[PDB]
Amino acid sequence: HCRGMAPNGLPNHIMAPVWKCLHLTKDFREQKHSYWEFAEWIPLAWKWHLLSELEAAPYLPQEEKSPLFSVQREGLPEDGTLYRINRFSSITAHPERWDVSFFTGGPLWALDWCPVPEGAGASQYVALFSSPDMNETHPLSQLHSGPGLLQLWGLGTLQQESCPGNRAHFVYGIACDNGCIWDLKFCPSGAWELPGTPRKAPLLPRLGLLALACSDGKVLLFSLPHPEALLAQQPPDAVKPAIYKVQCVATLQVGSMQATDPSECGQCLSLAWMPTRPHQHLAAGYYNGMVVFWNLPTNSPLQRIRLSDGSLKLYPFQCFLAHDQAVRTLQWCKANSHFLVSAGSDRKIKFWDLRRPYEPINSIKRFLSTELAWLLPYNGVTVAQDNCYASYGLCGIHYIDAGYLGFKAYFTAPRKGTVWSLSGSDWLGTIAAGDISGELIAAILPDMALNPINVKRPVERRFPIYKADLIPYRTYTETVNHHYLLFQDTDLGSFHDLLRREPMLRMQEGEGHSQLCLDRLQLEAIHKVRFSPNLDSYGWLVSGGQSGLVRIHFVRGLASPLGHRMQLESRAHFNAMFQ
Amino acid sequence: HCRGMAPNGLPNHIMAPVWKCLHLTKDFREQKHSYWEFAEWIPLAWKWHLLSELEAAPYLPQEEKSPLFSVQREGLPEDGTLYRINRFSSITAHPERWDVSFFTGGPLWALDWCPVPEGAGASQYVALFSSPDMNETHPLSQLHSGPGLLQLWGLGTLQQESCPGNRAHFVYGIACDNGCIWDLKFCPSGAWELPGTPRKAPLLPRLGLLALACSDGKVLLFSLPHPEALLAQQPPDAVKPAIYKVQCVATLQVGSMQATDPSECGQCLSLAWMPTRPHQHLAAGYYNGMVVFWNLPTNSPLQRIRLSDGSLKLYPFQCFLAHDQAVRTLQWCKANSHFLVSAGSDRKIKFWDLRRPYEPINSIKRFLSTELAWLLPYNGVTVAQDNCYASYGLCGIHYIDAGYLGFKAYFTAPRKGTVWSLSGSDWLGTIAAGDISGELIAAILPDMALNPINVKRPVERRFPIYKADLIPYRTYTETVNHHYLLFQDTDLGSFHDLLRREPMLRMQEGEGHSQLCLDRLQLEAIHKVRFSPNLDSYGWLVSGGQSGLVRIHFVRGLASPLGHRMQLESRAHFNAMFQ
Repeated sequence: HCRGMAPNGLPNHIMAPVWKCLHLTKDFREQKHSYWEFAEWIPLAWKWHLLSELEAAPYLPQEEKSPLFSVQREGLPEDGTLYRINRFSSITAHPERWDVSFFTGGPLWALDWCPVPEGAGASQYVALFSSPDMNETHPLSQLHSGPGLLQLWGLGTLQQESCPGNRAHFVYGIACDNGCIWDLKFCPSGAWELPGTPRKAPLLPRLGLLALACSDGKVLLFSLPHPEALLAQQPPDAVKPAIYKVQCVATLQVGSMQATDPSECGQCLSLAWMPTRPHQHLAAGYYNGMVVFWNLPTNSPLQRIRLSDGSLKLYPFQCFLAHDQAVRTLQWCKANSHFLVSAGSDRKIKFWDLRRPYEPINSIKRFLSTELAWLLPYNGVTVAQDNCYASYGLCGIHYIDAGYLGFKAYFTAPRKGTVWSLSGSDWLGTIAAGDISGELIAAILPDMALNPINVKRPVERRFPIYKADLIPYRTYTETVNHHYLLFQDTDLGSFHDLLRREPMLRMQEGEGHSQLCLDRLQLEAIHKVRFSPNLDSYGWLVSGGQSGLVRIHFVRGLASPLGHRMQLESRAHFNAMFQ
Repeated sequence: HCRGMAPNGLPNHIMAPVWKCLHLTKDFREQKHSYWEFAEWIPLAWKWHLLSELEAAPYLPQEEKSPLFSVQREGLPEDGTLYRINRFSSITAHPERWDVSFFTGGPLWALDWCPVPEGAGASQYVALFSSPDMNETHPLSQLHSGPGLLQLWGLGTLQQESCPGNRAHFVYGIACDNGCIWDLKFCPSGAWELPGTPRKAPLLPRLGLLALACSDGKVLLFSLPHPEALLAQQPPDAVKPAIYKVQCVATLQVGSMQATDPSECGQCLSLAWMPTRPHQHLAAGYYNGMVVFWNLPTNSPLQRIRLSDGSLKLYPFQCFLAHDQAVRTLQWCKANSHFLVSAGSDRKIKFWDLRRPYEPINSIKRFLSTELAWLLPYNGVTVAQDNCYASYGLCGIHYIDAGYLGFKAYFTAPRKGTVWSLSGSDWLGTIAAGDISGELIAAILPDMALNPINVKRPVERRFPIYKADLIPYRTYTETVNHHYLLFQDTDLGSFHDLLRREPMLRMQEGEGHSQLCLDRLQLEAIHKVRFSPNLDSYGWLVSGGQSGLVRIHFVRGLASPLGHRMQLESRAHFNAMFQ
């Protein structure tokens, strides 16, 4: 037991699970991540054909300039100006709070951080996809296969010595000829190597491995080069946007050798890498309700064949019909990779045992669900939710035990709108969520080893990061000609007097009372949210949505002595090992 | 300097030499080993006549069953069952700690790993000799010439997936007429080829080249076939403990054409292969104190002649009287093969320059020296010692600079008993040592380019791998009838709490306090130790001695991210080279 106030102004019993999560994650990654995997799949610079503007012009997301926006920061003077920034361009970080906003030219629909290995102190990058058009929308049952652009954005190193005056740099983009990308998952560890690694001139040092869940119904696997390694090969007369057309390492698809009929699987809707070394398997959820596994190292002539360009086509080794409808989500269990969870548009969650796929461990019928988080330390899964079937006022975010403990679902955050995304930081045991109301919240989970019904009130464990509002000033032009975005950002510096601070009141006046908006584009809506997976920057969070603006925030109040020590202790071992 | 603790629980400054040694060895082997040598000396199956069990029995070691023993492991509740296993029987690997034990039928007196090319991932073997009798002992002055058996033991492949449930398999042995064997060395590189190599029916894919220091005063040079090719040639009805009468590739002896007088050199006592490409020279130490060199490719009719069976006889090209008494050890410099070091029963370590053999580079007088190790990165030599002349309590293991740096001898490990054998791992930068006291000790050397007196307490840099004891429930039978061997192993997985864990507190009574046994067989004495020279399995170690039991260990705490990184990069390159 513990009592009194933590240095950040939360009670110690609210912080104590967070500190426990650091040790469990540090211990886990030492055991079950690795520093190198897939040595065979390093980049080749001659496969990265830089496009001219004439060739690139079809792929660029079509809005050249952001909506007008403004930022108010809690406790600071009111800015009163309106900002508006070009596509592929960024405002500068606020000098004290280091929040950044950058514009991707289209509404964001996938987002993930590159996993830099532990304490390596590297430059930090987010990959993202923003749809070509702000108001185009895609029916699930149809394969789209249009043109679209994967974007990689560099954020600097995000050390305190770097964050004041930081900017997001669009380092390069990959032209994808495979339509919308619905999910991005980097290989969790073992894909990255040092940017100055000595390699023969074509073999650019590898930044990571990125899997793309395409609306074409297939998964593309790219190994990424470091940006400066490209420019060292690239001619210096290049276009300012560094747009590339790129060959896959592999295209993953569902089928068989000589399969005559293209599969009914439809769109690929979700991904998960195997969370443990050697990360050899990838799972994807399809529209037909299947979950499909490709064995990436597979030598076998039955799964692997090489296309005339040299990319691999991989067919799966295992499929099971997990759901009666689209498999909108997957999470793979970190603590034991024989277990998996999936949630589908049939509004069942199903936990799975991959050795015995004929029945789930536990099906729990629920409201329609949009994303799952399965944090390492906890037996259950947290669900983001669509309100369309909820009891009114009881929609929101729910933590659901996998069933052995049998606690009732912990109602961590009531929301009136739908929640489009979750991310759980293993370093924090926090969960953050993006809402169509344009509000971003974070919550600290109670220690789910102990019955959550003993929690006196969940409201003490959550705080808003920001809310977007529209200020007047059913399509994008009918909106942006008549409104600007206001971002209201909280003082994340500490949580003293939290329940009386005005933004925390403002959020509570949104809960239970706020109304769905249906007479405009819902430009405020936040689609994806991601805590940093990296121990360096572990307290950084990135989010964006229907505005196509992407914002980076630092949740300074969860920067803590144990984290800072663990960063430096890990820093020393890295520099003692890799130099 | 670097501060903090590595995740294995050793300080980073203690481990930083161990990590550095991987890079230095890799750069050396890229430049100075080779993929194929002695292309003419491919094994021919018709030279391998399989003995029946009736023919083999005179060559078989006379003990059909091991001494009784038990094995104990730090942190596992004690087993205490008394094992007793037949000649050529292996116990099964411990499912998690992967230690393996098997009985050779006699006391172990020679041992080396088969050198597997970097990245090959091959089956991993030890070739060994074990004396015909547990209690018989041979006078140095005499050419014993009694028959005995060279043994080849396959250890499986030591891949992570293969280590649980592994066993050591006696794949075959060679019936040797030329006396007992005092030393075994493989051709350090370029002998191995793929077991799947297509070759004509008389040829067999070559496992290695092996040279024997016979007590008959001559050196036997064998090319080993891969076992599968023998078993494909062998009739399947034959006895699977296959014992072959093998014709030598070459027989190496001191003399000249028409030299009627048999050489006074007596027994051969130590070998060194030329450590660098093309490995053309083999050096041997002799009882009369000479060091003798054969140029194995030699065409010259003055050095090479072919016997009627087609085996070679080679006379040397150069000799010198290095010592006043038997040359107990040779070590040949890897960094520059002009230099060689030797030790002898006259208890001087002499560093030689083989261009100028009349005067050693340096002669340092010491205690009676039993084996030397010369790790690639370090200028000096580490000496194992008999205690019979030592200043009391100062016996044990010393590292001795070749003299330019001029440091005092680094007293790396005090021992009461005589260290019978020593082995460095160039990959690890660490050394291990077998004692009549029955401990196996391993120790980490500092960066010997810097003054070792800066090491304030070397006890922080060593650990006991195991101790062998006799438990009472002058000859072998009168011993085993009243005692059994207890092997107690440390938890090699990490070095946390090391200086508090009971094996160190026990070992600190082995140092200094331990009263040496002299009144029985010394049945616990460890006569040989060998780290693996192979990048695959580089953290594995083999040991054995008067018990006739081999035991194998994996020093899990020293295998590291750089080891895994390096293994995979070498695996990718090797797979790109051989297909």
